Amino acid sequence: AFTVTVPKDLYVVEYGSNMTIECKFPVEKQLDLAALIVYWEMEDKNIIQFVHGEEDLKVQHSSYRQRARLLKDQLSLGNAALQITDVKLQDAGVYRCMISYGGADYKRITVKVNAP
Repeated sequence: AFTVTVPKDLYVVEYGSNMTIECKFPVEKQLDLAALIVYWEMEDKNIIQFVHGEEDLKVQHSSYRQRARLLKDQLSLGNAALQITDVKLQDAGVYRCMISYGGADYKRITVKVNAP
């Protein structure tokens, strides 16, 4: 069965530093962009909506604009890493990594932001 794995389910970050949360899914021999769907969220805010090789920055939440990017250099390695810059207190919460690639699964990651 298709399975999504996360090496860490809890991230502790400093105020104002950068953070890259990892989320892995199996890729065998090559990546078919037409069959991959990646979705990142927190609470109910849209962060990443990567549907068949394209992203839509209009549906993205305003709180993560110009601060969030999906590292495409590791999608071929089976790593859909979400990087958020200049972490603020509002970035603390439970993040969900939902991936659809020849199957479906999702995982949770808890992020705690230290006070400045």
